[PDB]
Amino acid sequence: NVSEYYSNPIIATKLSEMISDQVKNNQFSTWRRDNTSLQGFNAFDIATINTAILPNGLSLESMLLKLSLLHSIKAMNVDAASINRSQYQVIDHNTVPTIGAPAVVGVNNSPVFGEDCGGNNPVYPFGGGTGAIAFHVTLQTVPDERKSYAIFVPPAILQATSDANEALALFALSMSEWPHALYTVTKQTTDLAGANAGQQVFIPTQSTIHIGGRRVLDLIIPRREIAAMCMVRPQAGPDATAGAIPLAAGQLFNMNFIGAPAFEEWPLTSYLYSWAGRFDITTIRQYMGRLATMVGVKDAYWAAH
Amino acid sequence: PISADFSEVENAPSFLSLAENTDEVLKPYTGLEIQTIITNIVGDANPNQSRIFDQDRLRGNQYSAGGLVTQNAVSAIPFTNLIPRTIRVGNILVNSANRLQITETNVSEYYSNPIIATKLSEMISDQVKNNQFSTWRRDNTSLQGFNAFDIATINTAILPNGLSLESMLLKLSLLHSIKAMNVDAASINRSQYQVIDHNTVPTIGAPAVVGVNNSPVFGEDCGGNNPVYPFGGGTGAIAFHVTLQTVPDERKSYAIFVPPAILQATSDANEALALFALSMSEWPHALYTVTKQTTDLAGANAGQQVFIPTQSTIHIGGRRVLDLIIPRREIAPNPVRPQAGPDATAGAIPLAAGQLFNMNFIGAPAFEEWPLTSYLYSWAGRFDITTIRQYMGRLATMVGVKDAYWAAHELNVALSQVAPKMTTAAGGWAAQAANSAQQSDVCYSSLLTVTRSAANFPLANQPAADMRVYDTDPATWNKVALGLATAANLVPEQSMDVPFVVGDARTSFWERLQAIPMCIAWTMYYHSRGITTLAWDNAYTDNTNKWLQKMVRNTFSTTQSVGTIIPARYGKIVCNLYKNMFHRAPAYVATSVGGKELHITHFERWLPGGTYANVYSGAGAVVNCFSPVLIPDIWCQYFTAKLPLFAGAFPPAQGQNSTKGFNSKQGLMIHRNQNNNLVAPYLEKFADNSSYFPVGQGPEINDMATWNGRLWMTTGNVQYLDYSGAAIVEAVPPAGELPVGKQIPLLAGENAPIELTNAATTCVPRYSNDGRRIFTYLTTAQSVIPVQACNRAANLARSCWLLSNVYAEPALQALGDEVEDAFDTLTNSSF
Amino acid sequence: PISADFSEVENAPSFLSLAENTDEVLKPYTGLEIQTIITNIVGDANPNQSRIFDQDRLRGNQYSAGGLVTQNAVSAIPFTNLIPRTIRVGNILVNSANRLQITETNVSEYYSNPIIATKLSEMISDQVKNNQFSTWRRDNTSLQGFNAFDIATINTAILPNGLSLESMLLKLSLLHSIKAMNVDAASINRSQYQVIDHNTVPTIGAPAVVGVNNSPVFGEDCGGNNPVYPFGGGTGAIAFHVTLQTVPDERKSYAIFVPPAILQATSDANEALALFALSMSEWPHALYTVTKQTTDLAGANAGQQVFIPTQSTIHIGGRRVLDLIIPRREIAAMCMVRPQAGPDATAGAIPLAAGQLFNMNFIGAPAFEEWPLTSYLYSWAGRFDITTIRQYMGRLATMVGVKDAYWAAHELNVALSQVAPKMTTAAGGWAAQAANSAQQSDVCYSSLLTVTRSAANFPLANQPAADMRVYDTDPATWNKVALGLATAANLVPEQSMDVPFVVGDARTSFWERLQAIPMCIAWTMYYHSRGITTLAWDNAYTDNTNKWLQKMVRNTFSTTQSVGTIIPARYGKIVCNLYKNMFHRAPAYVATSVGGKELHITHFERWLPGGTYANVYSGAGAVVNCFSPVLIPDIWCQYFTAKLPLFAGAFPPAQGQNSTKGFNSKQGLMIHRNQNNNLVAPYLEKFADNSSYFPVGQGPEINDMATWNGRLWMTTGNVQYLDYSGAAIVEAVPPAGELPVGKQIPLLAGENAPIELTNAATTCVPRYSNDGRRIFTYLTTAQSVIPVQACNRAANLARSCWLLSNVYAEPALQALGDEVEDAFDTLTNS
Repeated sequence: NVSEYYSNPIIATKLSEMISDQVKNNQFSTWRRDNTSLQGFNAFDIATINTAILPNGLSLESMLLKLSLLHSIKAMNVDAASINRSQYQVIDHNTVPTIGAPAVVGVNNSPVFGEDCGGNNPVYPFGGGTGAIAFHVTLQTVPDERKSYAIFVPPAILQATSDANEALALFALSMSEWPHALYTVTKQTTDLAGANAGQQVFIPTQSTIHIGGRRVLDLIIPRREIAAMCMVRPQAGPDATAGAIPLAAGQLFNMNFIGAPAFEEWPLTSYLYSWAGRFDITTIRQYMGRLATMVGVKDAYWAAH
Repeated sequence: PISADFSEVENAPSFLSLAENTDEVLKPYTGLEIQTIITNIVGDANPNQSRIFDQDRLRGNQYSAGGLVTQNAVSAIPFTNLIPRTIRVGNILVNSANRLQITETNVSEYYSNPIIATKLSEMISDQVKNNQFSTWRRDNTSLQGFNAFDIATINTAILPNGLSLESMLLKLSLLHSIKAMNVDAASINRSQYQVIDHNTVPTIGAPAVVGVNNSPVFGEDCGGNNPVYPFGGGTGAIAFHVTLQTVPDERKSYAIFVPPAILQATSDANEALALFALSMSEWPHALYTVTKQTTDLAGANAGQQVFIPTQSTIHIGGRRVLDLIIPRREIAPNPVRPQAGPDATAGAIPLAAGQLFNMNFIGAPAFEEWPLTSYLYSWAGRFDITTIRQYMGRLATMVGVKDAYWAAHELNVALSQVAPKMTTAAGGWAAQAANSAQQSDVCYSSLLTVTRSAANFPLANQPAADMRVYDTDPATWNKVALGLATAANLVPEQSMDVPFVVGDARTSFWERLQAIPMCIAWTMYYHSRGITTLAWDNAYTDNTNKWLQKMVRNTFSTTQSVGTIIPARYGKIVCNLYKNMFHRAPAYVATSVGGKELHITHFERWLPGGTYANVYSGAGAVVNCFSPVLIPDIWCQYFTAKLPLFAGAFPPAQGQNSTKGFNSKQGLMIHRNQNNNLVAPYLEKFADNSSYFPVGQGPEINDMATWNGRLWMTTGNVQYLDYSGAAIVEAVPPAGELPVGKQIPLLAGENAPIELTNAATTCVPRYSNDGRRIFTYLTTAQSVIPVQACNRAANLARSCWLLSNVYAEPALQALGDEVEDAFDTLTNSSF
Repeated sequence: PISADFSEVENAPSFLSLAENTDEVLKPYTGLEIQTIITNIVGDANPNQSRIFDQDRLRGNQYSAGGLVTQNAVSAIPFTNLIPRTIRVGNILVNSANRLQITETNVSEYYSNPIIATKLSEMISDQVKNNQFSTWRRDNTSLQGFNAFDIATINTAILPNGLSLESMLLKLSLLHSIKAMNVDAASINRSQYQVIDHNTVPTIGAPAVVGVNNSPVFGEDCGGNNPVYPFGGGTGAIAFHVTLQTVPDERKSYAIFVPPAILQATSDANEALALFALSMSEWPHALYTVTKQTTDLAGANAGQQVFIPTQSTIHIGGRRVLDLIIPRREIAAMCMVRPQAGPDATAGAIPLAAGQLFNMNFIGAPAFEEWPLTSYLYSWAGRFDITTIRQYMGRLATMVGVKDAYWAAHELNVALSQVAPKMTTAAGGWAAQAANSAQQSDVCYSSLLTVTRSAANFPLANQPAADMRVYDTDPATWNKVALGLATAANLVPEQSMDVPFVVGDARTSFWERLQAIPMCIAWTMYYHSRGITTLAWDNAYTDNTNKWLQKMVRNTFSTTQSVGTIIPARYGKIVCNLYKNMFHRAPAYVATSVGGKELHITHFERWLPGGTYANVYSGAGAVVNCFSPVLIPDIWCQYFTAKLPLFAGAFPPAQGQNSTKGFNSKQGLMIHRNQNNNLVAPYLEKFADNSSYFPVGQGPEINDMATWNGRLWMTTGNVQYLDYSGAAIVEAVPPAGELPVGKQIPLLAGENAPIELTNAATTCVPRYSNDGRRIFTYLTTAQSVIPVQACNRAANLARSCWLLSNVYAEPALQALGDEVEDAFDTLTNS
C-alpha cells in the first residue's frame, strides 16, 4: 500500500535560487536552443520544473524495493552449488534438485492457472493492462495531458551500465510497476532415489508482490549537442532499443530494435518482456554503483532489502 | 432518595432551589447508575456470566398500609425501542391491528463551532497554484487520491458555519442500536420484549434475528426485495465517480469526497463505503425488523414475533442521490477500475430489484448509477457492531468523534426509547388489552405522545417534525475530510477515544436506563405546575390565560438569533433539574451566535405539535387530567440524588408516626367552600382568592401544598371538582384510582406490587382547561384524619418500598479505556 | 419587531434618530442568516419541513380583530427572478401575451485606485529610455508566453486609468444565478415559480433546465439558430491572436491579453477562455431561459413552463469587438505552425446551431480570422456549471483581489434582478390580478421603481434609459495588471478559501431572494416617511412647478457627474443609514474618489432618475396611484427588523389592556375636523402654512406621531383622501377602505390565507399631492368618535396581528391579577 513520504522535504539548491531571479525579475536572456551545462535536457525546464513549489520531497523506498526484488529473482541463475537444495524442497518435499546445470530464470512460462500472462502477448498479472512508454526529449513533445507525470532520465543513469540501454530498462522497471510479468525459475530435479529426471517450474515469491501504481511512463532523454522530425532523430536521443532477441509479441508487434521517434507509445510490458533475460546481478551491481554516486543509497537499500 | 422518616420528607430540597443554574462540570450519565442497583453486577465487566436476561426490573420488599411485608415485588423497567408488529392475542400470534409509530426530525444547517483553513490549504493556494501563474504550466499537485483540479475546486469559498457531525453520527448511532439486538440472548433483557406486548415470554437460546423489509402488516416490507424508501416512495441513486468531471453537469456540489482513511487494508474495506453512503444519505433506507422466538405465559405456543425498533422509524435525511468521489491510489492522470479505484461491490444479498442485481455486482465505472435503497439493502445483514466500532475508530483518527457521538447517542436515546402511556387503577399493576390502540399508544421520555402513521406505507403525507437536529453539509465535509479546514470540535483523536457504548453488546440494556433520568427531569418539570393534560394539549393558541401560552411557547425550540438555533427557555429548567437532581450533565453541542458560543441539549430542541402523556382507564377510556404522567414514581424517586420536596416517598410506619402533612404553620390554609360536606387540603393562601386564575397568573410552585394534595388523593376516595364543588370539563378516573405502571409477566417466587406502590401519585391536577383551579376534595367525615395528620396530631397509613439509598459516585471507566493491558505500559513513552 | 402591546409602539425610535450616520463595523447581512428568521418560527400547526422547496413562505398564527386565532396562515415571499413566458391560463398553458422587462446599466470609468508601476515596469523602463536593445525576435516573457515586444507597446502606456473588476465580475455573477436553477428541484423554492404565475405548482423530481434562446413569443429567439444580440442588431467578432502584430491593425488599443492563470483556472482550459470572453465583452450575449415541469392547482395538466431570468435581461457591456491574445508554449497565414502562440481555441461542445458563417469547427484557431461572437458564446452555453464558475473564481482570487469586489457585485445584481409584482388593492387579505394581463406581470425592483418593459421586438431597435450606474473593465489596464506591470490597492491577491461562499453553492437563488427583502424595507421606510404620493414621484419630471418635488428626485438618485466617476446620491445615504441603524448590518460597497476624498458607495446610491414607481392596482385592474410607493406588505418590514421606526409599527393584539391607541394634542398634534361635510381627520401635525397648499420649495414634515395616527384611520374601513376643504384630488383613490394587500400564492395542506389587513401595506399614508397640495385622511364624524377617543387614550382599538415569538392571544375578559407574574422567568435570565 503505497503512500507519500513528506518527511525529508526538498531544500532548493544554489542552482534553483540562481534562476529563481531569472524568472521573477524576468531576465529572459535565453534562446530556443540552449541546453543545460553539460547534461542535455533544455533550458526551458526552469519555466516548467523549477517553478514547482512542492513540500513533497520523497525517498527512494519503492524503486529500490522493486529493484531489490528483481535482484533476488535473478540470483537463482548463478550456480547450482550456491543455492541450497532445501530451498527447492520446503514446499515440494518429494524432490531433490541436481548440481550441474544451474536454474534458469524464465518469464511467463508457468503452465497452469493462467500465469502465462500474455505468454506471447504480455500483460500485467495484477490487472488487465499493458501500459505505455514514450521516450520524449522534452516536455513540449508529450501527449499534452501527462506533463505533470513526466520522468527525466538523468545522464548518470545512462552512464551506469556499459550497454547504456539496459539502464533505461532498469529505470523503466524500477519507476513504473511491479510485477511487469510473472517470473519463473525452472530447475532440473529428480525424485527421492533418482529415477525420474525432470525440470520443475517454480515461481518466486518476489514476482507476486503488487507494489507500483504507475502504468504511463513518459521518459525524457538528454541531448547530445546544444542543437515528426524523425529525419533529425538524435534531436534528444542517444538510442532506445527494445530488448535483445526475446521479441514474442502480439498486438502491436514489438521487435524493432531501434525505434525512437519524437513521441509514439509502446506496450510497456513487452518492453520489459524484451529486457527480461538481461538483468544480471552484476549488471544490477554496477547500476547501483552510479545510483550511490548521485543519491544516498546506503541506508535506503538495507531498509528495502 | 426514598424516605426513612417524615423528618427527611420535610427537610427535602425545594423545586426552585433544585432548578437553579449550576457552574459545576459534571460527568456524563453513563447508565451504570441504575445498573449497579437493579442487577447482580456492581463491580466491573462480565462477558456472558452475568445473565442480563433475568436482571431486567426493580426488585425489593414492600410494606403495605395494613402492616404486612411483601417479599419480592417487582416494577418493570418502562422503556423499550421495539414496537411489536406481531401481537400474541389469546396465547397465539396474530398481526397487529395498529399503525407504526414514526418520528421526524427537522434537519437544517446551523452556525456550529467556527472553521478555518489550515496550513495545507494555505500551502495549495500560496504555492503550486499561485506559482502556475508565471510558468505556463498546468501540472498536477495531487494530494492523496484526487486530481489537482478536484482539490482546486474545493480549496475555495468556505461557508461561515462550521460543520456538525450530528446527522451522520446519529445514523451511525442509530443503526448501531438496531444491529445490537442480535448479539446474544443473555445480554438483552426480556422485559423489553414485554413492555408493549406483555403476554409474551422470549427465550434464552435462539438470539434475535435483525432482518430487513420483512414486516407482515400495513405494508412495511417496503420492497422486500425491490426496496424503496419508507418515507416517500423512491429508490434513490448512488454513483461512484473518480473525478468531479464525471458528475454530469447537474449536481457537482453535492458530490461527496470519500476520504481514504475510512477505507484501508484493515477490514472488509468495502463495507465502509456502505457505512459512509449510509451515514451521508438518508435514514431510514429500509424498515429494519427484529424477529425473536417468543412463547406465551405458561409456555405452549412457541412462535416468532416480529418487532420493529423505534430508531428504524425516525425520518432524518434528505439526501437521496449520492455521488461519491473515490481516492485514486497515489498519483495518476484521468482515464471497471478505470482510474485505479480500489472498489465498489454491491453487497451480500441477491436483491431481485428494478435494476436487477444478481448476487454481488463489483462495479465502479464512470457514471453508471445504481439505486441507493438497493445498494444499502445488500449491506443490511453485514453491519455488525464490531465493524461499526472500528469504522468509528477510523473516523476518530481524522475528526473529533468523542463528544459528538455522545451527544448524538443521547439524542438517539432521547428520540428512540419510547414508553406506553399508563392505565388508571386502584392498586398495582394494570395494563391494557390486546389488539387495541391503547396497548400500542406510546410516549417519549419527554412526556409527549409518539405520532403513529396515518395511511399505509411508503408515505406521502410527511407528518410534523419533532426535533431540530443539525446536519453535515457535503461541501464542508469535502474540505474537512481532506486537511483543508479545521475547527475545535473536529480536532482528531485515537480509536481509544471512541465512547464505551460503541461495539458493546450491552447497549439495548444501557440505553433504556439512560432514558429514565430524562423522564425523571421532564416528570418533575411537568408536575411542579399541574396543568393536567388538556391545558397542555390545546394550550398553544388559547386566548384565555396568556400565562399558559407563554409556558407552551417557551418550552419548545421556535426561536433564532442570527441563523443558528437559540435553544428553548424552560428546557434549561429541565437541564438544571437534571444536573442538580442527578449530579451528572447531559451532552450538549455547540451553537454560536457570533463570538458567543452556547449550548443546546435534547432538552432544548423539541418542536410543537403533538399531544402529551395521556392516561387511560381500566376499560380503555381516556382520563385526560392529573398531569402528563409516564413511568411510575419509584423510578422518579429511588434513582435520584436530590428529588424536590413535592415528590417524595411516603415514609414507612416505624413507631406510632408514619406519614404527616403541612399545615398553616407553613403558610397554608383549608379551602372550605359553599357546601359543608367536602373540604380540600391545606392549599396556598391564594387558592381562596382566585377560583379562576387571572390571565397572567398560573399555579404557584408550592411543594408544601403539592405534597399535601397528593397526600389526600392517596386516601382512595377523592373528587377533583372546583372552587365550589362542581364538575370539570376534564375526564376524571372512575373512582379513587391513580395511574399505575405496566404489568409484565412474573417469575417464580416473585410478586406484583400491592397498593399505590407502582403508581404515579405526584401528578396533582391544579389548573383546568378553562383556567379554573382544580381542588381535591374529601367528605367532612373522611377528612378528619388527613387534616389532623397535617396538624401532626394523627398518622396516615401508606405503602412503601423497603429499599435503602446508596447513589454511588461515577466510575469513568465504563468498559471503554482498558489501557491497563500489559503491552502498552511498555509502549507508553511513545503514547 | 412585532408589538406585543402599545408600550412597545411608544418606545420605538423616530425616523430622524434611525437615519443618522453611524461608524460601526457592521458585518454584511447574508441570506444564510436570513434563512433562519423565516424557518425557525413560532407556530404549532407548522409542519416544519427541512427542505428549501417548502421553506419559502412566512407561516404563522394570526389573531383577528374579534379575538379568533387562525392557525397556519401564510404571507407570500414576494421576490422572484423569473419572468413566466408561458402562463397557466384557463387551467392549461398558453404563452404570455405580455412583453419582456429589460434593464440597462450605465458604465463609467473608475480612475479611483490608480496604477502603480511595479518593479518590472521600472526594470525595462531603462531598457527603452537608455535604448538598451539587447533583445531579439524570438524571446518570450519569463515563463508566461506572450512576447518581449509588449514593452514597446503596453509598458509604454502612461494611463491614470487604473480600473476595478466591477463589471466583469457583475456579469460573471449574473451567469452564476442563471445556472443555479439547474442544481436540484429541492434547493429552489416553489414560490419562486409562483410569484408572477400564481396559478401553478412546480414539481420536485426532475430539476429545471437552463436553456438558451428558447423563448416562444415576442421574438426572444434572438437568432434561435443564428444567434444575435438581444439588445441590438449585432453578432460581434472574436479573433484569437498570439501577438499585437497580428491584429486587424485598427484595434491594437483594445486588445485583451489572456494571462496563463486564466488558462490554468478551469480543468478544461478552454471553458475558461469562454468565461473570459463572456465576462469581458457584453451582457447578454443571448437570452437565457429556465424551463421547468409544472402542474396546475389540483394536479391535472402537467406541462413545462418557460421562464426567462431577470439577470439575462440586463444590458451591461459595451464591447463587441474581442481580440484575445494567447500565450506561447515555447520560446519560438502560417497555419502550418499552428501553435505559434496557441494551446487551442475550441468552439463549444455540441450546441452548434448556426446560420451565416456556420460555426461547428471544434478546433479552429488561425493567425487572425474573425468569428461570430454570439455563436461562440452560444456554443459554450450549456457548460458554465456553478462548480466550474467556482474554480474559475478560485484562480481569479490568486492573482487579483476578488473578495470585496464580488460582494459589491453580488449585492448589486440582487438590487436589480430580484424583481417583484407591485400590489393589489383589496379589503381583506390575499388579492392577485388575473391570468393574462399587463398588470399581473407589471413588476418592480426592490427600490420601489418599476422595471422598464420593452416596447419593440427582440432584437431591440430603440434602447431605453439606464437604471443603475456601474463601472467597467477596460483592456488598457487589465493588460498591464495581468503582466506584473501594474499593482493597485484594490487588487492585492488572496487565497481560494477567501472566495465568497455564494460562488458555487446550490442555495444562491434562495439566498438572493432573501437578501432583497431588507433592501425594500430600507426603501419602503424612505418613501413612506414623507408621503409624496406616487403621481408626485412619477410626474416629478413630466410636469412639475414645485421647487421641492424636483429637488427630491434630483437628490435621491445619482444625477451628478464630475469626470468619469459615479458620484453617490444624496438622500440615498439616508437609505444606507436606514439599513445600518435598523438591521445593524452594513451593505457592501466599493471605494471611489470624487474630489481626492475617499468615499464609499452602495447600490442604494447608484440609481438613475426617471421611471414609473411602484403603484397599486385595484381588484378590477385600474391604477390606484394615490398612496406612497408600496411593494411588500407590513409583516416583512416588521418581523425582519431589529429597530424599526414609530410610524411603521405592528398593531398589537385586539382584546387586551393597552391595545391600540393613538397620539393626540398631548404629543403636540392637532385635529382638523371638517364637520360641516361630516368629515374629520386625525390628530395631525401643526400646519405652519402647510394647511391647503405647501410652499413652493417645501413638503411634508417627518412626523411619526401623525403618520402612525393617519394609518390608524386608514385601517378603519371607509376612508376618504380628500383635501383641506374636503374636495377630490387628481389622483386615483381606491374604492373603499381597501389598503394594498399582498400577492396570493396557492396554499398547501393544513395552511391558511391571511385574514384581515394582515398581509396588507398600511404605512403608505398619502400626504403630498401632485398639485403641491396636502392630502387629508378622513372618516365620517359618526365613525371617528372611537378613533378620536383612542387618540385621547380613552379607548383601545381592535386590529389583527401575527402571533409571533412574544405576541400572545389576549382573552376577551381581561381579569388581571397582581403584577410581577414571573413563574419560570426569574429561574431563567430574568
